[PDB]
Amino acid sequence: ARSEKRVPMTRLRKRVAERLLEAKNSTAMLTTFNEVNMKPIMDLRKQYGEAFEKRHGIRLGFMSFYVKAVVEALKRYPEVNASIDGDDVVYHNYFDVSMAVSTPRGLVTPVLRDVDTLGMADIEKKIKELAVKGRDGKLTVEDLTGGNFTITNGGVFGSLMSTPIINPPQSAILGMHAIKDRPMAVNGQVEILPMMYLALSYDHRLIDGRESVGFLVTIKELLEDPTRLLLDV
Amino acid sequence: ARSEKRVPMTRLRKRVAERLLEAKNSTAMLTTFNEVNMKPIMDLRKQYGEAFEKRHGIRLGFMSFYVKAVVEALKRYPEVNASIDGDDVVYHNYFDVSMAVSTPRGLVTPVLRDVDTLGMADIEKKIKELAVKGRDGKLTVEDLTGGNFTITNGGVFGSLMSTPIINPPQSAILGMHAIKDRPMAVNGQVEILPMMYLALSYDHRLIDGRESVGFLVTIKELLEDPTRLLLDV
Amino acid sequence: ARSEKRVPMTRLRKRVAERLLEAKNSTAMLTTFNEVNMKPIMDLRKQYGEAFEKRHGIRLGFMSFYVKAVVEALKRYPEVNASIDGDDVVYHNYFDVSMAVSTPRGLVTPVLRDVDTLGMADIEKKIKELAVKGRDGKLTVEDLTGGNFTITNGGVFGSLMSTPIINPPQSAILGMHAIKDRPMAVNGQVEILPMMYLALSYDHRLIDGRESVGFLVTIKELLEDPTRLLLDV
Amino acid sequence: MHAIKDRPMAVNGQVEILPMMYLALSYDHRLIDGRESVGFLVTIKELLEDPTRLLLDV
Ligand code: NA
Ligand code: NA
Ligand code: NA
Repeated sequence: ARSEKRVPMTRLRKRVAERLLEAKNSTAMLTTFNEVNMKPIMDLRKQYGEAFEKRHGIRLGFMSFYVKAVVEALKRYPEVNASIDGDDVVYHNYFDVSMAVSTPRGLVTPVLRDVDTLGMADIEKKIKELAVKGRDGKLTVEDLTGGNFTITNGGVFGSLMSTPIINPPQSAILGMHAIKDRPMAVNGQVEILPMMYLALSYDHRLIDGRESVGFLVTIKELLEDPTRLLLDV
Repeated sequence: ARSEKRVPMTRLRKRVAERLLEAKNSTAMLTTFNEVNMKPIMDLRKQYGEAFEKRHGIRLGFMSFYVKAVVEALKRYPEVNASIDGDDVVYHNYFDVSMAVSTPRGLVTPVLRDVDTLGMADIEKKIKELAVKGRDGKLTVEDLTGGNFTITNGGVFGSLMSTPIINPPQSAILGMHAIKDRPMAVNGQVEILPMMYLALSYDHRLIDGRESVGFLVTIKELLEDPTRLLLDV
Repeated sequence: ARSEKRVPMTRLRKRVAERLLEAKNSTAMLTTFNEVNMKPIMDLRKQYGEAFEKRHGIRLGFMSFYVKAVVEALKRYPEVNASIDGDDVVYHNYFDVSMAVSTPRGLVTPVLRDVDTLGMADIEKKIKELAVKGRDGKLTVEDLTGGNFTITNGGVFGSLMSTPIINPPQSAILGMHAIKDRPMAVNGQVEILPMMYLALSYDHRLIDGRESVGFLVTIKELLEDPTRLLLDV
Repeated sequence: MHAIKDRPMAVNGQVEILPMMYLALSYDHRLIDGRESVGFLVTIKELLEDPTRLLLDV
């Protein structure tokens, strides 16, 4: 023991903290995990990265693949793309995806609207536009309100695996993690692959085991072979 | 935005959702993990599978090994085979084990009664009889009521690892997962084994760290060498 | 089913159970994971173990390394070394570290005071002195009250990974686990190392993703090369 | 302290090259005897060959 410096909570971190609590206490939040081999997507960026930027005037990142994979998973599992509004269950026939962006002063989740209708290049541009506004802090309340599902990337900080927190009134959240070289079994041979752990936190009131697991398996399948988005399999 | 189809929840899904919430909020649910090498059990099924079905008229699955291992663990750790009834702690001197079966309409959990008194062949017969009733939907209220402990298998859906949800008034739940070929250290050499992650979610009000961890270690020990059930070690 | 043996809870375990609930329901508890190579620390114990005990009259364990690493991480991330008092955030300018000790009568968490001021030998002596008092049950109310952060070691019981529970009014808890030989990627070659999973459960009201992840990465960095504690890098 | 020079050294019965420096301690033999002077300089050698010994204090 020694001394104590009390610092009061600002209007924001007071209501952010009240809302994370009311989220945790109002939902039956559970987390299902999976792993994904990133070499396929890393190879696409290594091969077509130059040609992609020349054609579209924006660099090909990972986030466009994650969004494209989440939208297809939201189509196959419409129970995950829903809210609970008191006594009603609201199924959304559109794909608005909340996406956590870093600002030095707090962390915000702006919304990408009608992502089902955007190309890979268009997605990466809308993320840069929202990410510039976040870093500068010029983000509208139009930009922050709504969203059916959140993607968070704690991998920028080197986290192996974690339990992400649901952003109500949303039902689920997908947590991206660090890409780490790990020995894997490949056709009965021990081969090193760049592996990432995926976490899906989901509300067990609305989403049962089969849907939560199957949703996250869908995302794993479409990240390990982006070509499956075209075939739809 | 586009359109949304809201459909109100009946007395059922309204109060099932309120009861999953009051369960989650009224217990101190935590999850401890472990891994198990399935090659020993996979080898027993490959070797004695034909001879077992001929003799008993029922196929040798994994679930008989899991039940046999859970019952022995419930005997060694009686704190896990208990409920909390308000101000009382109810220790059960019998082994009724809830067991999740896959049904087209969600997932249902019939109860196996006095499993301590059943042979491997008897267990596999009672599970097939309850699994047929689940798939057909001919499951009695006698069949669903009660149970001291739940075994859930999200591995049927290809989940790597997850936090299963306790089914009150029960204290704990064991989550089985996908069996995945993974490189393992065996006598200082890298050998590929079929590995499964085990998850035990437990009520920290009744079950402390030592009991929860030790219970799940017991199940790992008895699945990696089923011959330990006979020796009792 | 057969019979059931009902045992009442005294105010003993009645108010512990009520307080685990008010802890869980008053905090937004999340858990971030990481892994650490213990070979460096295991090699130091194998090399200097004899010479250390001769010089200080106390055996060199792992817990001195974990405490030394936690204190340095608490300095780099002061938001983790804090409590929430209603509308205030209380920053502590001292390092009192709660440390879970296993006793036949439940589990107790005595406090190590001003650990920032203790050498490796002093730490190991204070842990043995508090561990003897726990096993004997001669532990003071001075010894149990307070603490800014908890370290728990469920690895003594062979747990692979788990979600530790926050010890209010503290913000976070670090969970140590079993050391298991696992194949690891080292300069693109598969080498077997003695690996342990780390779990940090944290209150998301006060601790955001960047701090929680970065705190646990700091502990991993200082356990994989204890010589970084001296250099402070 | 002196120059660091690559020199062949005996290491677990194998000749391996290490970057070696000679240490000199000049001491007043009125106040410091052989055992203390030698033991002082051995301590410095031990703590420079493994700086992690400063943390453990061994
Ligand atoms: Na794979
Ligand atoms: Na194993
Ligand atoms: Na490592």
